[PDB]
Amino acid sequence: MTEQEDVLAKELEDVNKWGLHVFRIAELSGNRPLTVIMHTIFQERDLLKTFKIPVDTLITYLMTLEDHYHADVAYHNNIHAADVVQSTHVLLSTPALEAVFTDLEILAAIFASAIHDVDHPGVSNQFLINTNSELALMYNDSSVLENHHLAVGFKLLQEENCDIFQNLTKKQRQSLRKMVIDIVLATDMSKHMNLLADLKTMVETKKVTSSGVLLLDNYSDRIQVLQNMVHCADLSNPTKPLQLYRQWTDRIMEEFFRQGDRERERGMEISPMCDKHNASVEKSQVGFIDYIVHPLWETWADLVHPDAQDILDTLEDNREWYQST
Amino acid sequence: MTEQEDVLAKELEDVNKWGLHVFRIAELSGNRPLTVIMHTIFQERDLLKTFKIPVDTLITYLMTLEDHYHADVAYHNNIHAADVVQSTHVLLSTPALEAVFTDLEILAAIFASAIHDVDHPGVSNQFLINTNSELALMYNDSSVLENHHLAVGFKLLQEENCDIFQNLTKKQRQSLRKMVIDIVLATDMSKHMNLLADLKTMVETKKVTSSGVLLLDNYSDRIQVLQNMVHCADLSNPTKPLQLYRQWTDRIMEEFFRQGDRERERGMEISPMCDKHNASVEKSQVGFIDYIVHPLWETWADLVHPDAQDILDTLEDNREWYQST
Ligand SMILES: COc1ccc(Cc2nccc3cc(OC)c(OC)cc23)cc1OC
Ligand SMILES: COc1ccc(Cc2nccc3cc(OC)c(OC)cc23)cc1OC
Ligand SMILES: [Mg+2]
Ligand SMILES: [Mg+2]
Ligand SMILES: [Zn+2]
Ligand SMILES: [Zn+2]
Repeated sequence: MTEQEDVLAKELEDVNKWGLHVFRIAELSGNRPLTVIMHTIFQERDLLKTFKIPVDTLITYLMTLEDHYHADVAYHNNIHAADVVQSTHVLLSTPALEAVFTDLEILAAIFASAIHDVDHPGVSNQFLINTNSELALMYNDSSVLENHHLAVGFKLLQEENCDIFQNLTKKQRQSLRKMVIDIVLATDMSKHMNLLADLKTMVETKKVTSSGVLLLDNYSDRIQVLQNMVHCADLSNPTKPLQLYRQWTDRIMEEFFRQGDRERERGMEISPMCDKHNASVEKSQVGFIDYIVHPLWETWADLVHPDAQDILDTLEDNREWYQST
Repeated sequence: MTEQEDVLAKELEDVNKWGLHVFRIAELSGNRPLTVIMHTIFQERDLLKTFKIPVDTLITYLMTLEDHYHADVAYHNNIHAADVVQSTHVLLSTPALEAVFTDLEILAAIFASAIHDVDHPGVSNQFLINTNSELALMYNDSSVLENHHLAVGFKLLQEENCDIFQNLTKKQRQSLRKMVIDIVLATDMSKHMNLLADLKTMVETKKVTSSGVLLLDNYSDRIQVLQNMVHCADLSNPTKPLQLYRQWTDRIMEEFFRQGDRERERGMEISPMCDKHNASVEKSQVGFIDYIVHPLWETWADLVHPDAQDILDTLEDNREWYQST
């Protein structure tokens, strides 16, 4: 009813490609991008049958997960969530990683992406520490939000008909949890430097087949790749078509400025990039690429050579655009 | 009223010596050893005046802290708490560490010792993980209890007239919290191997004055010593006079067997040393000394040479006693 009419279905076909219009999907789905993109990817990778997950349990979980993301939060919301999911899903399919990961590992990274920012208040760990918040007390000033994201994402499974893992062996369920925790905790931005250093080391001693597919025998190497993958997905805004990048930039500044406002009314030191009266959005983005995003993606490109070549070029293009204006 | 009459005051004079009868103090204080030993040490080190802490706030906090330890728990209770406090307090006074630590650092280690096991349910992290408990969900299967001890110990400050840190500069309060967190998290037994390795390295590159006092210029080295100190205090039962050691052994077995019971009724793999039908208390203690306690204390003795010589001899004596019976 008909084919050109349900535009949602039509847009959901670009799910396998880097540059999917996630905002369009957000709008057409009724501010429910995370649910529809998850279910598409789950069907696309057959995961419902592979792990005997009923569809009406999957739906019920995703609905509640999506609810527990905050709609009124500019950047760290359900859209960004769906963005990172979809981005992970694409990176899971680059040539150099074919058949490398098991269904369970794949499942872990997607689920990890799905929950990785849930219940985000729209302020940084440091703000939660400095304001002596409930959560920073709860988690002793270390990976405060990342810990809370995992707690929320996992607890929601206990909700009325929400256990998407119900029909898994304890061995699987325990392995999955181990992996999901390891990934989400790596999304903490204060770990970025170690992750990158670790990823650089892995590039030097990488093992590839005649085809050019990566050899990762041990869990230790595999989980590290997944950690970096979702971290890259988390920092992928500047690698998307400029049209999307600029909207992601608008949302991150609106959220940053909201924090800096609260920091101002409390008489605290205003956090970098949070002062709207000392703003330089464009120069900030150039810096963000030059010291965070580009060094990361260049190292990711080395690992999957040369699958991330288009991604890397787009980045250096967008870098030049923000340098120009 | 009189001097030989208040036996509590008389026993509280042995506070500065290794081998204080903590059980006697527990009984004479009305099952309130932690409060009375803390207040003695605080007065002994003048800390109330040095940090402008009012006495009736100190009392009110210690009362509530002591309450939040579980009396019905055989080993991980308020007595063990007071034991570890008192043991830390003694180790803080060995020749080789004179004037090494600041009042704030000293305060941190004692407070750390005081709270390090609060609200302990009497089961291990692993049990809390394997039973999918609230806390393991809350803290994502890593340092579960240690995290919870810190949370509880710190939250109780917010209670009606309990803020013992009220009259501290933000700079101090923030430094203290940083230190207290670092210490308590090191009490996690799964970290033992790293702590020991780290301590061994520190022994090799140790710097001492002509007097024979340790030189620790940076925070990095200082906090590491405090971490090991409280960890040693936590594993000091076998270094005490046999009279006390054997009671600590009775309490740890009663608690272990209570867990193994619960594990049995749930149909789980019974944890090492928790099966009362496959028990070998004496042989277990010999092993505990040979692979955990002695390797740790030998390394601690090297660091403070030769201050821990009596401690080390007593250990090897008690080792021989459990080997004999
Ligand atoms: C490790 O370095 C950082 C990493 C992340 C941030 C904050 C942040 N988090 C997630 C997505 C972001 C996305 C951004 O641009 C779209 C951005 O602009 C600088 C900051 C972002 C700040 C950082 O400090 C410069
Ligand atoms: C790192 O190794 C361990 C450390 C601690 C434990 C459990 C434990 N915790 C605190 C105090 C203890 C005190 C004990 O003896 C009094 C004891 O007996 C083996 C076990 C104890 C078990 C361990 O496994 C063998
Ligand atoms: Mg995050
Ligand atoms: Mg403990
Ligand atoms: Zn994110
Ligand atoms: Zn303890």
